[PDB]
Amino acid sequence: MEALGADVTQGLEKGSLITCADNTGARELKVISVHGYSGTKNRLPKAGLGDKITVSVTKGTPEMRRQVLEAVVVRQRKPIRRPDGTRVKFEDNAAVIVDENEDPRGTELKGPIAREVAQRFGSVASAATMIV
Amino acid sequence: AEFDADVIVDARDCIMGRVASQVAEQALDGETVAVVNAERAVITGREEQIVEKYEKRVDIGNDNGYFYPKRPDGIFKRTIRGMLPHKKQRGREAFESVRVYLGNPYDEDGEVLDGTSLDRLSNIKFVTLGEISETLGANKTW
Amino acid sequence: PRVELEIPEDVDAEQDHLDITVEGDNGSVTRRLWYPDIDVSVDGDTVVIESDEDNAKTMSTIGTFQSHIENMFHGVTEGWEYGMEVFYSHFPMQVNVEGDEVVIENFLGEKAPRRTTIHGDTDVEIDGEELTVSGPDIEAVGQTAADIEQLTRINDKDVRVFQDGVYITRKP
Amino acid sequence: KPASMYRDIDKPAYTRREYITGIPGSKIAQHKMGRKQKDADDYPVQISLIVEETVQLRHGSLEASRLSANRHLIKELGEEGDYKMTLRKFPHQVLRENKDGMRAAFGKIVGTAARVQAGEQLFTAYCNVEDAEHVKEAFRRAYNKITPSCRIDSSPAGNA
Amino acid sequence: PQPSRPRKGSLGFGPRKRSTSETPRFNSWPSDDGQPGVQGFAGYKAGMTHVVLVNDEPNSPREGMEETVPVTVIETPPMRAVALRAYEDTPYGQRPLTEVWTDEFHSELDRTLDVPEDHDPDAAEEQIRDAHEAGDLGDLRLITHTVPDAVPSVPKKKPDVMETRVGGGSVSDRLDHALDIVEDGGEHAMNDIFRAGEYADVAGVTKGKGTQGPVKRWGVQKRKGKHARQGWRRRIGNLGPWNPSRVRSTVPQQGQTGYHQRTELNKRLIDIGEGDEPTVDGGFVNYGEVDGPYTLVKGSVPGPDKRLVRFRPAVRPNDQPRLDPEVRYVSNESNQG
RNA sequence: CGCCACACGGGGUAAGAGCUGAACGCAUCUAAGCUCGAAACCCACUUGGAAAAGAGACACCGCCGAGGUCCCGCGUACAAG
RNA sequence: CGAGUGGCUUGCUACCUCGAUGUCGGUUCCCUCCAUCCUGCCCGUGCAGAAGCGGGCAAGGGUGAGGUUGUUCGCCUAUUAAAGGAGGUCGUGAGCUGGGUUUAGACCGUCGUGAGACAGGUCGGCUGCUAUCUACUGGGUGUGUAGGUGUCUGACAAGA
RNA sequence: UGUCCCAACGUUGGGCCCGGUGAACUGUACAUUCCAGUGCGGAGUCUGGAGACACCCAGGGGGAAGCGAAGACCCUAUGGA
RNA sequence: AGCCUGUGUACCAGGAGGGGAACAACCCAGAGAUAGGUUAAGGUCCCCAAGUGUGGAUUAAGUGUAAUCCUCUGAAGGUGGUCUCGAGCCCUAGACAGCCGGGAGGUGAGCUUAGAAGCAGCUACCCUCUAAGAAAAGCGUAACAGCUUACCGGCCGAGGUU
Ligand SMILES: [Cl-]
Ligand SMILES: [Cl-]
Ligand SMILES: [Cl-]
Ligand SMILES: [Cl-]
Ligand SMILES: [Cl-]
Ligand SMILES: [Cl-]
Ligand SMILES: [Cl-]
Ligand SMILES: [K+]
Ligand SMILES: [Mg+2]
Ligand SMILES: [Mg+2]
Ligand SMILES: [Mg+2]
Ligand SMILES: [Mg+2]
Ligand SMILES: [Mg+2]
Ligand SMILES: [Mg+2]
Ligand SMILES: [Mg+2]
Ligand SMILES: [Mg+2]
Ligand SMILES: [Mg+2]
Ligand SMILES: [Mg+2]
Ligand SMILES: [Mg+2]
Ligand SMILES: [Mg+2]
Ligand SMILES: [Mg+2]
Ligand SMILES: [Mg+2]
Ligand SMILES: [Mg+2]
Ligand SMILES: [Mg+2]
Ligand SMILES: [Mg+2]
Ligand SMILES: [Mg+2]
Ligand SMILES: [Mg+2]
Ligand SMILES: [Mg+2]
Ligand SMILES: [Mg+2]
Ligand SMILES: [Mg+2]
Ligand code: NA
Ligand code: NA
Ligand code: NA
Ligand code: NA
Ligand code: NA
Ligand code: NA
Ligand code: NA
Ligand code: NA
Ligand code: NA
Ligand code: NA
Ligand code: NA
Ligand code: NA
Ligand code: NA
Ligand code: NA
Ligand code: NA
Ligand code: NA
Ligand code: NA
Ligand SMILES: [Sr+2]
Ligand SMILES: [Sr+2]
Ligand SMILES: [Sr+2]
Ligand SMILES: [Sr+2]
Ligand SMILES: [Sr+2]
Ligand SMILES: [Sr+2]
Ligand SMILES: [Sr+2]
Ligand SMILES: [Sr+2]
Ligand SMILES: [Sr+2]
Ligand SMILES: [Sr+2]
Ligand SMILES: [Sr+2]
Ligand SMILES: [Sr+2]
Ligand SMILES: [Sr+2]
Ligand SMILES: [Sr+2]
Ligand SMILES: [Sr+2]
Ligand SMILES: [Sr+2]
Ligand SMILES: [Sr+2]
Ligand SMILES: [Sr+2]
Ligand SMILES: [Sr+2]
Ligand SMILES: [Sr+2]
Ligand SMILES: [Sr+2]
Ligand SMILES: [Sr+2]
Ligand SMILES: [Sr+2]
Ligand SMILES: [Sr+2]
Ligand SMILES: [Sr+2]
Repeated sequence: MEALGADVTQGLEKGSLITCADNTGARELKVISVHGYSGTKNRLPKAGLGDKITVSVTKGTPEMRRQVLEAVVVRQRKPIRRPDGTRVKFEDNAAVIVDENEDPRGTELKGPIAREVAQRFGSVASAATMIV
Repeated sequence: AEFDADVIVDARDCIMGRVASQVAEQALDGETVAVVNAERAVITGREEQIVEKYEKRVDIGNDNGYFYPKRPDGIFKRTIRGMLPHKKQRGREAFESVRVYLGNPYDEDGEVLDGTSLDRLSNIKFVTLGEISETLGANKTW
Repeated sequence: PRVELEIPEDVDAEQDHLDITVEGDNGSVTRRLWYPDIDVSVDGDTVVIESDEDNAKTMSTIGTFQSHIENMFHGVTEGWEYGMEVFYSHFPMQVNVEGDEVVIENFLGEKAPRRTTIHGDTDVEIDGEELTVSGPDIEAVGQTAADIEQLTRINDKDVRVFQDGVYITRKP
Repeated sequence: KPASMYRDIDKPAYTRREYITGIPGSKIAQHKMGRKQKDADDYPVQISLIVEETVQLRHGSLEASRLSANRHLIKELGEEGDYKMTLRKFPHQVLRENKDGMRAAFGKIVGTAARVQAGEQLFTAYCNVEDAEHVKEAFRRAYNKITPSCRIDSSPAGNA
Repeated sequence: PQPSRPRKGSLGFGPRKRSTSETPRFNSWPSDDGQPGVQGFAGYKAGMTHVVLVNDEPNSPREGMEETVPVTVIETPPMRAVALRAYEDTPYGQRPLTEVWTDEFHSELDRTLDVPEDHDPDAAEEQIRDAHEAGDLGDLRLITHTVPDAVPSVPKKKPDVMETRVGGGSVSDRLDHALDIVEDGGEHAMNDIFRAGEYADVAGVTKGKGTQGPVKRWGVQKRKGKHARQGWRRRIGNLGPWNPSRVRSTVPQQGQTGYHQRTELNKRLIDIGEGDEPTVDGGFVNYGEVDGPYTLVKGSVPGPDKRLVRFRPAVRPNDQPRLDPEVRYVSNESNQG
């Protein structure tokens, strides 16, 4: 993928439960897999800011609940490093459901998003209210 | 560094194994032998099969070790050792009375031992020790 | 057996050891003709290829040495020439001789130029869509010609559709 | 079942049907092919397939080789061509298999095979000088389906 | 089904034993291209700090933007090329032929060597030039040593000696180039060899950790879950199969870890100056203060503070040189805190 | 869990693409000869390595004194050594 | 239908071992094989392209995480370039585990007049030892080469 | 929630060095081995090669089909209970 | 099956010594002590005693350098790799191959068909010119065209073909 523009310490693994920062009807997401990733023996697959992931809906509306969907990580508690050396971290871990073309399924995003993610996924950004 | 050889052998265009055999025989009889122009010694056969055999010897080994020589210098010296009871007193004495050289470090020319000469005009299927060494990865210092 | 080749008047052939050198107004060529028990020599105004052995393998090489020598005679006099034509469909192919090698640009629309180094004292003259490879040594000339053609080889797609490339048009 | 199990003559002759029951039927469809209403004398050419080693040939092999042989003759000379071919051997030797360890191992009956000494004619065809190369090609196919190497020997036929 | 997994640790840096010379020894040199020149220099590690640089890379989306980069500060005072050794090519490889020494020696070079009192610089030169005429001359190297005394933070006064190859141009020309340097007094500087922005390979003897177990030394796992409470926590499962009936040298075991020679490739030189611009408030921890000739290497360098590190023009650079990077800031903030 | 660094290029081949070329007047990539061609082979690079028994090379110092040991203050080192 | 190679499965034999060579599965750690799953380079195509399908050279490197089950195998899920197979006493208990198998307690079904059984199921149920030799990982002292200091060479050896 | 990803740093007692005290297990012999082979088919000792200068310290336990118990399983005995 | 179970015999068991790398029963050999000599099996380039023996041929794969065998594999099938022996036919009235030239008229046969003209199918398959030349052997065309084979001649010059 296109360079992210920041160094990321993945703060999530397969099985992590995260916030769904949109209005798709899904409230909580469970990380199932990480796009393009391949680990090593005994390593739990990890994901962080900017990664595209496959998820299953843990909490939300009946219709969304249990559906296996694609998403993009927009916020994470573990710090990331920017070119100027400064570390940046968020209040929670969150992702945004997205389709085959990487367009957000929802109409609105909830909470801030990291600029780095905004740059990589434009249509996702053109849905954000706050870009940090 | 000065080897008082009673005999100087010229291995150029000479079948390695045949020279090695006569040299081992002489060393056991008390002769101090210097083999010269080892890089030009020769070994008959199909180059590709000969090389495979020497490469296999290089690949063999383990912790106990199977240090096989790559230079024509050592290849030839080893060929001679295999014709001497180098682990017996008399055998090690003979072996240590033999030395092989790249080129000719002496002023005298070496003699060509009878029955060891190869005729290039009559043979095309053979290889040079120097060619083997280069293939093995040796540093062509000659 | 033995075969005698009368050397042309335009030509003069010398030879030391296993190497034979042939010189003419078109240049010179030197080759090594080494095979077990086959003696090649220049006896006056003739070249002699002989052997005491007459088995199939020996006869094979003798016949091979003859043609090599007759070819050398021809090369130093008449010379050797291969003709080539550059064909292309969509992307115009730029073929130029730069230094000791022939460079081909925009082949199939590629950004990276393809190239090969000319062999020996072979000459490669290009005129529009036509190429002419020539020289005294048929080996070097034949290879350079072949090399140019091979240089536009494609294994990835159907050749019946993608035919761009330079092809040997005339063989000497 | 592999032929390696029965190709050799390493057992007594076992043919007596008065002391053997349950013998499977032979898979050999015919022993006389071509025009059997005609004599072999009426032909200029006679070619045989000679077995080069002594062996046992299971009826399943005789049928495969014979079939692939005659099959070719039919496809080249016609379902009525002017030729005739004979499979002169019959599978008299009954075979067993011990299919309980080595205890009371005398095997149950499982088939039949023909014993053939090296140099014998397994098949023999009779044709016209024309179809001589067709019968030779039929045998090439036949010997590819029987254990031993064979010779394609031409008997009457001086049209070389 | 027993998943695959690469082995633990590399088999290319063995045996993992204590280094023989604390002073690094390059086993390879740059190729001959430019004009003659000494292919290396040396200094003493002081510590680290960071700097803000203007992105240099022309292919980087950030070209022309601020960028914080970690740097290790190395004190690189002038050294003394005290002699010129010639090598001859022999059937057994290269061998020292002779040496051409000087007269002017640093006041304390005698803490390591028996300094020459009587030497013939021309006889030596003579023999060397004849070797070249004969065509038996192998590369040319300078015997070099440091001047620890010029570095206060380093207790040591005893100079560290190392041979450094001279390459570039024609042998005749670089031979004369070599004699030139030596004869002066051999005094040369970091400036005479490297320019900020070029890539250098740095070699040094890593920090010593004494005896360490397989987990730390080879990176093998610790025993897991229930297997961690039975009496084994940091021991590998087994030393090998039933057969072969022996322990292979390839299974990870305990032993010396650290104090090994390492040659780190492609270290970008951020800046070569002199003075105390890079020194840190309160002083580099466990070192002292810098105020003299220094070099700023991008990133990390093997060895603890005070160890001798060696520089050599990169022998396998991956990137073209982007000379004299613009430095907009050099942190002088205390390293304690 | 953080940060830094970890080629490009040569050489010889396999399968394969070809050149010249007989045996076999032709044809033929092969029989002799040759041009190419793999993450693979060798070199390149890193690490160890005078106990390599052919047990190595160079320079200087010293044989009434060069150098070294004990001793003492200490760690860039360290389980003893 | 015919001819073979292997020694991963199963069967057969009773050659070795009953004054004991501890079992299955898993785990950890190391080496290997190629009949190649991916990666490199090729040939063919019912090869336009993209992609498939089949074939060749090739063992450098890689071949991962999870749900049921003691399971091996396998079924299943999402990832992946691919998520290949096999040998090393079915590598590995003087390394681990003890779920399964495989004592002594107990229950069910079936069988047995009964004691009791079952190549069925089920709950519980113990893992000793200070390393002599050898092997290897690292560390020293001596002898040999034959006064000292400093600098090197590079036969060999290891690497993905 | 360090069971795990994936391991880190630290604490106390040992371990290591020194004074004193001071056992046991085990021992046909020889014994620096490694790769193959052979052999009652599972060899440090036989055969062929390879490697191997002696001694010592620490280590984790690959091998000595390691030590510890005249196999508990299975069969056999004109055995026992 | 280094399996099970007979039979005759010699061997191991209970049999040394020599050879077979090692190796109960494969080879020589049956053996008091000691000594000289000559052989046996097996071997004679070196390790290791004796040949780098002689006349001759084949093999280029390191095939092989392996009597027997749990132990030494190598099969069906295939081979213009190479050597040797034989049979038939053709040939200096010029063979085999290559190259050059000619490959022609009635007539695009008849039939079928809108059409088919060597070459969709069916039937026939005849004669002029001539040194040859099909009622056409293989591609090719919507059908023609076009390209070659047959067949004849030329250049060449010695074996060729089955
Ligand atoms: Cl996953
Ligand atoms: Cl080794
Ligand atoms: Cl010996
Ligand atoms: Cl030859
Ligand atoms: Cl574990
Ligand atoms: Cl007797
Ligand atoms: Cl060989
Ligand atoms: K037992
Ligand atoms: Mg696991
Ligand atoms: Mg700090
Ligand atoms: Mg701070
Ligand atoms: Mg038994
Ligand atoms: Mg393969
Ligand atoms: Mg495709
Ligand atoms: Mg491998
Ligand atoms: Mg298994
Ligand atoms: Mg096991
Ligand atoms: Mg064990
Ligand atoms: Mg245990
Ligand atoms: Mg224990
Ligand atoms: Mg249970
Ligand atoms: Mg009870
Ligand atoms: Mg239980
Ligand atoms: Mg045990
Ligand atoms: Mg008992
Ligand atoms: Mg019992
Ligand atoms: Mg009783
Ligand atoms: Mg007895
Ligand atoms: Mg002798
Ligand atoms: Mg062989
Ligand atoms: Na040979
Ligand atoms: Na080796
Ligand atoms: Na314990
Ligand atoms: Na075990
Ligand atoms: Na290459
Ligand atoms: Na088999
Ligand atoms: Na297990
Ligand atoms: Na591989
Ligand atoms: Na599972
Ligand atoms: Na076992
Ligand atoms: Na246990
Ligand atoms: Na187990
Ligand atoms: Na903890
Ligand atoms: Na052990
Ligand atoms: Na007897
Ligand atoms: Na013997
Ligand atoms: Na062989
Ligand atoms: Sr002799
Ligand atoms: Sr039988
Ligand atoms: Sr057959
Ligand atoms: Sr150095
Ligand atoms: Sr080195
Ligand atoms: Sr426990
Ligand atoms: Sr073993
Ligand atoms: Sr090829
Ligand atoms: Sr030494
Ligand atoms: Sr026992
Ligand atoms: Sr293979
Ligand atoms: Sr592939
Ligand atoms: Sr199952
Ligand atoms: Sr199993
Ligand atoms: Sr395993
Ligand atoms: Sr249990
Ligand atoms: Sr069960
Ligand atoms: Sr039960
Ligand atoms: Sr000694
Ligand atoms: Sr211990
Ligand atoms: Sr001879
Ligand atoms: Sr002979
Ligand atoms: Sr066996
Ligand atoms: Sr056999
Ligand atoms: Sr065969």
